[PDB]
Amino acid sequence: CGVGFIANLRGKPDHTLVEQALKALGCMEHRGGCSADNDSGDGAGVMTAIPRELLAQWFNTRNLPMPDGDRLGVGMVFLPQEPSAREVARAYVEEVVRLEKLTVLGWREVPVNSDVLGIQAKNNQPHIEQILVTCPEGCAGDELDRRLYIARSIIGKKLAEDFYVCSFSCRTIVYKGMVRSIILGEFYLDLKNPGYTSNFAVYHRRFSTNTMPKWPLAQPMRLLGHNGEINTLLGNINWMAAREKELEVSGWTKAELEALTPIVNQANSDSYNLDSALELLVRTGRSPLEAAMILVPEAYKNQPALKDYPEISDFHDYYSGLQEPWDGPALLVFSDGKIVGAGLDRNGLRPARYCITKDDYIVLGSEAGVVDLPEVDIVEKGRLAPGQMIAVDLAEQKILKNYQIKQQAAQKYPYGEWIKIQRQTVASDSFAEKTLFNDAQTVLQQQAAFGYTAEDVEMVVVPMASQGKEPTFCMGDDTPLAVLSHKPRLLYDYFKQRFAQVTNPPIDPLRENLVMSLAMFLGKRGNLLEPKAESARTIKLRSPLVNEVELQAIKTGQLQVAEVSTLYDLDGVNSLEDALTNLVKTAIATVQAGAEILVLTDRPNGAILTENQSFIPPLLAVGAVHHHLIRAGLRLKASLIVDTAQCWSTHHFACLVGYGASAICPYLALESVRQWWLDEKTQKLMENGRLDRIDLPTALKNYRQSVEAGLFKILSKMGISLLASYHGAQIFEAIGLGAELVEYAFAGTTSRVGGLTIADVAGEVMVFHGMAFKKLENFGFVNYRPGGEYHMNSPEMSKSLHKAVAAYDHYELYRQYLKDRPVTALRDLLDFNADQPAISLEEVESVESIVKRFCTGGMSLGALSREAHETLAIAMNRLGAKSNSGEGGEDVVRYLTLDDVDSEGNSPTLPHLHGLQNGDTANSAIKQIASGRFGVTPEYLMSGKQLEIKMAQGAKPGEGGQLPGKKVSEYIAMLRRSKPGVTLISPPPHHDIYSIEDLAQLIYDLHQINPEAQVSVKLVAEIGIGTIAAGVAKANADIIQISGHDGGTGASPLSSIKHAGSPWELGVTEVHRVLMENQLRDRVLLRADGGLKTGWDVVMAALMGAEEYGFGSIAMIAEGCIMARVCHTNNCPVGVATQQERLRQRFKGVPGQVVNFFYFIAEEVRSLLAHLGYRSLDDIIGRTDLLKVRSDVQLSKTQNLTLDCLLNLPDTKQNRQWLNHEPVHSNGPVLDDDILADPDIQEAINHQTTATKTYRLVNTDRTVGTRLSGAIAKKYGNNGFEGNITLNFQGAAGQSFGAFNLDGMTLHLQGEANDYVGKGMNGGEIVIVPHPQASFAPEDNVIIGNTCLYGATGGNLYANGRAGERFAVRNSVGKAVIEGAGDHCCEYMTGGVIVVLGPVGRNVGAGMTGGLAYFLDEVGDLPEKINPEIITLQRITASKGEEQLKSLITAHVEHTGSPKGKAILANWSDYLGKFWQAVPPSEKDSPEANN
Ligand SMILES: Cc1cc2nc3c(=O)[nH]c(=O)nc-3n(C[C@H](O)[C@H](O)[C@H](O)COP(=O)(O)O)c2cc1C
Ligand SMILES: O=C(O)CCC(=O)C(=O)O
Ligand code: F3S
Repeated sequence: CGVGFIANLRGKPDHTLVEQALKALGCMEHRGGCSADNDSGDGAGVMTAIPRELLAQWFNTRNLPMPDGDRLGVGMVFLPQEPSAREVARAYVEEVVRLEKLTVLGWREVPVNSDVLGIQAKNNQPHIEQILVTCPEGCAGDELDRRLYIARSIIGKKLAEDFYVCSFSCRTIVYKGMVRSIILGEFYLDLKNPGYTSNFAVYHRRFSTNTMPKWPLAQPMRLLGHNGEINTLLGNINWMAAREKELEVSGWTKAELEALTPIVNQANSDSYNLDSALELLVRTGRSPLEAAMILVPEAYKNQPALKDYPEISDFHDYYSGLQEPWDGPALLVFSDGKIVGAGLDRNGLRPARYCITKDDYIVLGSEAGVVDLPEVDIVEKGRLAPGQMIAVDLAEQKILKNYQIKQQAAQKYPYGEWIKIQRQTVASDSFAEKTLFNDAQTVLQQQAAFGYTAEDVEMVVVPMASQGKEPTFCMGDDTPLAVLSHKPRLLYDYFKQRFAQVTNPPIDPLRENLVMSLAMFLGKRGNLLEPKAESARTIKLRSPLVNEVELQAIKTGQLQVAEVSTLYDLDGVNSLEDALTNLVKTAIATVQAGAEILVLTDRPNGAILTENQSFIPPLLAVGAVHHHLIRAGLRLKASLIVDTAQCWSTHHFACLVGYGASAICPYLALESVRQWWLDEKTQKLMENGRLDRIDLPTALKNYRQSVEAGLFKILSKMGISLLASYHGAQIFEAIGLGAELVEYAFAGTTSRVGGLTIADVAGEVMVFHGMAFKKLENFGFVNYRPGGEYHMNSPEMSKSLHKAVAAYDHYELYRQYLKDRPVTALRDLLDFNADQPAISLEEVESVESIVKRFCTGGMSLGALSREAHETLAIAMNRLGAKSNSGEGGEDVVRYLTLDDVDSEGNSPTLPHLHGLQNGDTANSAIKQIASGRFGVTPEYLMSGKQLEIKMAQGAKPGEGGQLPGKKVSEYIAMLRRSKPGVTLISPPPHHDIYSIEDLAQLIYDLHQINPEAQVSVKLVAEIGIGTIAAGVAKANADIIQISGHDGGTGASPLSSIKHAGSPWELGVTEVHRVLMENQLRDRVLLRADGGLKTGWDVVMAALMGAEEYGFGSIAMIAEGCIMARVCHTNNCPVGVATQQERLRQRFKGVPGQVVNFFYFIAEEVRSLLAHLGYRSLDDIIGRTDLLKVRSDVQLSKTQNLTLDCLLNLPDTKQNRQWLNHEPVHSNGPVLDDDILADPDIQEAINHQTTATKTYRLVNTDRTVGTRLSGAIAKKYGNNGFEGNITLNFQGAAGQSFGAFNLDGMTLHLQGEANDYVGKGMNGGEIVIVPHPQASFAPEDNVIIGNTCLYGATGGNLYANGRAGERFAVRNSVGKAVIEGAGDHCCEYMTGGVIVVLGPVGRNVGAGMTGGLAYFLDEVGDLPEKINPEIITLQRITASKGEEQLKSLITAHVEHTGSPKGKAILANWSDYLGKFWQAVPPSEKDSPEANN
């Protein structure tokens, strides 16, 4: 979406501002989407003041007196088209208006031109009228809008696509519709009426994830226009709804508040709910600014900018206890008709740029280019940094800046005094060291009974306590889903973590930890509407993990505490179900008796579980009491603490909090740590072979630190900062839980496959009871064991495949390893139901044809040896299929076809490979673009047939790629332009992609540089992918990859491998269905991966809607992988997943073997087609009617699954045209096409001549220069061009100006630019300066946006002005001089040189591992703004450093004329001492940092 506002402070209200708003909307068209007719819009709208001059004509025609402005209520209403229905609706509106004691003056038919609408919107269009209203008692202004708000809320009980009030106010009105931006004013005649005047406008252009427009869903809403995505919505809704029955404020009756009723509803969009909640806050006595501060609070902790504003910190300190953030990316633009303003989310994940004139005229929007004001009278160009706001007081004619706004709200009450007196904090650095139990026999028995398994303590708890981090592992989750397993599992294992992809970004829990918090508040939640001292009475925790000391301190504390047992007797009468019934009833009664904290314990009275008792699993207990308290209207009366033996992993703590726990005492987990440390084997080891750097207090501290780190990780996967927001929210998908159970304890969680009843979960806990009543059982779970859990991959299976394939049987032995499998994946429950007789094999399409659909897929050159990586590429190219350069870039030597193969199959070009032939090429057909951008060079991008944007992989979907430092050889460091020994943890998000429109921008950038390459987007299966994928299709992607939770990895957290991501069957099927239903299916080819091994797997994936098939782990096995599962270790025995030269030499593996593998699978596909009676894969894709449930399958834990999710797909027997795709989608006409068509430019490219051209630019001119870069790179590579092209531009540049710039290209821009300037720049020069007529001091003003130089591998940028956040984010070799920046300057920088001649925001140098930066700090507060994890700050001492800085500023002055640079150079000696130099420990001994 695009959004913004314009305000005329000092001039008379006019039509010009309205025209400007419509033009601004037009400049934001690329930020919105269109319906299936490619004509109707997802939404465009404007909010303005009431057009009094226009409405006067209506009063005149009627000979009616017109009331004063603050006395005339106007309702803009969408009504039914059908006349009889329209009159029932009208009568209802009038009826409620009368009930508010208001008078209906009449109705105005709104003049429209329906013939400009797209066909779907035209079909959809409501009948649009305005109701005119007054108060005969004389109410006006605030009170009138209050009564209209009440009226709106009552009328809104009958919401329909057909019956909706857009606005009802005496100050504001909204004109909106399902239109493209330039259509809005052609549809509403009022908007082009010169009599329409307004002192402000809020405009919005919508991007939706569907193709079926509904008019009420355009924006603005009543108060707010919203760009972003709420990532905690289910939680935010649940908490707010729980407030509804108890609402109380001065100035309001109980009955009026009751009329507002459902403030929030999960049926409605995030935007609708936010508008509603925010208006409730406004209309009960806050400004919209204060409302937004409470609902979407700043990350106020560790904010140096708040040093002189203690009251602002106090405000948030207070509200932190009352209201969790409605988190996720957001630019909010809103108006009262009194104030108009804007604010960002805590992380500033949407852009907001603004402009102020000499007359205090102000323009703010998603992009800077957007209103043409005389450049000469602009007095400031600014932006909103994270959490910031800006506003206008219309009556006062005043612009209000960030901290002025917040201080005024904060000073209303003595928030801090209240906290001082009322709040209790519980925290303890010490643990209890005395053991709970004395017999290790007791400890072991309790462990067994509560579900601890040998690997649980050995592979999970012990590493957490001994290392202080959760464990890393490798390869995929090879095992049956918990519901399909014959092994006992925990209720936790049925819940998969949800995560962010495309529609909102993950955040970085390490680099941007400063923005996150695990703090929690215990006790009753106060009145949100009426601030009082009482509401600060709480117990604050710094962490949800409460140790024995902290638990006792809580039990004492100032709040009423009650213990509630989760145990019950096994008396042959009690069941888990009535124990649950009793639990819930007890909890309610206990809360009714005044308990403010409930401790749900499986150790009541401090007594141990016996053989005569069982327990309610803590996740079941907490979920049940959480939801039943909600149902009882008691949820805000108390907090829940889980005191449980069944909690030890990172995933456990997250599930517990996600479903209602404020805090957890994991008493058996702590006891497990104690007993491990106090084990003579451990004590004896420490005397030599384990780190005895660990006394008991350190082991315990390490354990807790591991859990806390793991919680930050899980939150960040979804982009969530505060545990308080995660607490209500239910950021999971359940797999294998029945509807009845889900409704009882996990209401609102999707669980698409049915499954477990309450009785089934009890049966499962009883398996562990029977094991408990010498050592814990080791099940198969992490690594294959002879009698353990089944793994799809194992060494023996692997060895028979490799020998079958090297032979030219071994394959039949391999084939039966697979068929003897227990049920493992969802597809295992299905079988074929043919609708046609079998045909003969000779009729079926050839193996050569089928193999074209196969992809090997992106395994990085760091994770794999070049031997294993290149071998795959040669094999896929021989096949006419595709391989993928995962996220480590690619060696340029591979771009060329092999010429020099001898008769033994060896090539001097790639001498480490074997079994080659002269036609061969190791070029990866698919080139990957991942968040780290390591590969990412113009030549690299031109070498791809296809380009893949990797949003997530199945093994670790919330997170970035991971390459252990030991595997970063000099070779890898060269490819990646990073530092040899250094661990690469890639950013979780693309800093390029914080929304669907930002993804559309990256796809545009890729189509720009390489218009012939298809662009794919790699997603991971989870509920919500369908919606996401519809967006991706609207964003002009050519392909969508769906990856299963299943897939391999060279290194990932073990928790992520086991707990995050869903089956591909669910993903492929959901995406296929959603695309077909939106009529978007023809727009994209669908590819699938995750545990694909076999022709049968391929046929199953085909039936579910996949057209292409990816293979990772299995392809590695074909090359000799023996499933050692030490990939993350660098010790691969077989030279596949290692960089060690001497292990690489062991690599046997020839392209011919993997060729043979794929022919085997394709032959299997042919036998299956013949059986089904079809000639071709093309005939069966999406034919889910050929699937049936297998009758020979009986599940261990439950009766059956529900598989409608897989079977109920749209009919595809007859309608198959969606299989026909356009070769590659176009960007449409682009300025670079005109540049490239110019004969002088063609001459400069082809003859390497000098050329210069000059052009006017506007914000809709995106990615300029980039198509020319691609053309040069295609011909000359990155460094071959000897020509010289200078392009001069004037105006406001759109997104991605100078992306992928190369040597020989000079881009000059006079004006300003939007985000991503020089994205992936490789060479040349970009120079950005203000207009000559600009009067402001350039160094004090924004000229460039966010994420500039992202992943740059070379080049120089000179900008005479300030940048936004993440300047030089992941810079590898770019150089730049700028005059100031927002937050996170140089964030993942590994090289190059950055000079900032002005103030910078906080979090400087987070993850900066190489390169140098120089910061001019004339204030003296820079040391407070550094991220101290890696870089050191020092004054310039080395003469080489001084000369490097001086040369760059001298260049900056020559290019720019920078007045600031000139002043520095004129007084060099005075300014030198005010610079700080940022030095990572790779640069400590460089001459420019040392000596
Ligand atoms: C060794 C290894 C390294 C991988 N590295 C990447 C990476 O560079 N980028 C990426 O998108 N996926 C990466 N993945 C995931 C694969 O692209 C693919 O999605 C996965 O292997 C498919 O599942 P499968 O192994 O069961 O066939 C890697 C997988 C493994 C096996
Ligand atoms: O090589 C990289 O940087 C990422 C690869 C990765 O995370 C994986 O092996 O799954
Ligand atoms: S599992 Fe990994 S360590 Fe080697 S043998 Fe296979 S690549």
